[PDB]
Amino acid sequence: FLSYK
Amino acid sequence: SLLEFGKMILEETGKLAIPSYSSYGCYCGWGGKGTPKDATDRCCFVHDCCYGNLPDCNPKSDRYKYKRVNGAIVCEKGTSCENRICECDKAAAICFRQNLNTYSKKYMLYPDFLCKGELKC
Repeated sequence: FLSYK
Repeated sequence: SLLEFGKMILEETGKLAIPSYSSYGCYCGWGGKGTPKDATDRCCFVHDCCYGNLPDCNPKSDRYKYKRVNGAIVCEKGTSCENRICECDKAAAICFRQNLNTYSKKYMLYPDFLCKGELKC
């Protein structure tokens, strides 16, 4: 509950 | 979405995707130009290409479910999009893990202005 891209 | 992808990254790398991978190199973030800085950055480049091949979907927003069987990530059947998005994320999370030995702190908080020139997928 925590990746971008 | 970033929720599912972030979860995989933590499970596979032991690091919180944000802020660990959200500002890394030229491709781990929102940017998308220049030559990837290293292996980890190439993982993000590839992830972008994977997402770029899901025109009929909403990679960043669409929510999907996944499980872990025998210690490995398993994308179960949902919508075609949910399955494909899951696979793109799975491949990248594992890529990050496989390349942790070359993850370099110097590439964190990397300014996009240092990244220019479109690179073909």
